Amino acid sequence: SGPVPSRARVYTDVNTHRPREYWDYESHVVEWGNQDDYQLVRKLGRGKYSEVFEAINITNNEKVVVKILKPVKKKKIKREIKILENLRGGPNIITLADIVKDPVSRTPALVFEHVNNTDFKQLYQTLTDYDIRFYMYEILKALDYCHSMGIMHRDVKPHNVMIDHEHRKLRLIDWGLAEFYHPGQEYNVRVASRYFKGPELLVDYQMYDYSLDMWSLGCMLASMIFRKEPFFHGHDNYDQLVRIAKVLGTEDLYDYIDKYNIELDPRFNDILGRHSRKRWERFVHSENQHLVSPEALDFLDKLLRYDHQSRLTAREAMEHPYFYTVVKD
Ligand SMILES: COc1ccc(/N=C/c2c(O)ccc3c2oc2cc(Cl)c(O)c(Cl)c23)cc1
Repeated sequence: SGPVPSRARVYTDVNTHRPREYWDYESHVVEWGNQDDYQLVRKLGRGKYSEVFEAINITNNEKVVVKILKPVKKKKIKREIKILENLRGGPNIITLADIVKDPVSRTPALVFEHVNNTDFKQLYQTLTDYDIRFYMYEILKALDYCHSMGIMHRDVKPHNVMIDHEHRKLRLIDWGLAEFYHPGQEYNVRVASRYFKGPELLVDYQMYDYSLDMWSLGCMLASMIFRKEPFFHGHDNYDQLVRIAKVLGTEDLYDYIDKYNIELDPRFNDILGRHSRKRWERFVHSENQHLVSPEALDFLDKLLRYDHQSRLTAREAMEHPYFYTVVKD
């Protein structure tokens, strides 16, 4: 009775071999800077958990980004800080430069390196086939790094990938939903943005792992090579799974939930239907064919699999022939 357990197939026990303080973020003691070192310039955005500003370090005229955390969840605050410090210096991980106490909100304000980002809505319309492969490889470097450090991002999406296209620089940002992977642990399924939620989240399977990020990455790849953003455009979390099933088919979906002894929410009875798997060539047309190759479709197919245990890992993905044409380092 109940779901079948699952474990990551890589980096499974990295945290249990760590000192407790590495992953015990509740015990972390924050070292504070001087908030008056930074002057806010303009607000860049606001979400449920933070407000983000362009700012200047007034001690050396340096551009920085300041993320003022909202006082909603406090252990979520220590979690993000500890993860950012643990991952600092890793390939294409945003660098946390300082932590100050904002005088107005009385909450932590995170100071990050600045990236000359262009909005993905404008940038993805300009990317060549080579650019897509290049930036995909850069994202994979960041994902393999954090996974190898025992951390899943859980909010991979174009909005959380800052790209300075003039300088071909990429940073993975917003670690507010990131979590330490502990084998056998049941996690909250209310993570990631709707269009990038893995099937495991949508069927309410809690014992997921780093492979969630690889589904989200596959969703990004599909939107880039097919020029369709987002690729799976659900109107809610239930319709999101139906949209996936209209592409991947319902037979493999039922095989997936049967393998883990998962029972679908009965509200899917009236909306899921019966769908064959579609060949990826259905989504190729004159406006995206220059972005599609046999290698791209083979890669995408190995990311967008219902069974989280069957997806390519970040390291395996970097070995894929899709990246043979990319000059590295
Ligand atoms: C011209 O319009 C723009 C130019 C740059 C621009 N840069 C945002 C930016 C950054 O350069 C580094 C880190 C973050 C940024 O936004 C974030 C949000 C969250 Cl939530 C977060 O955790 C992090 Cl680390 C960052 C945003 C708009």
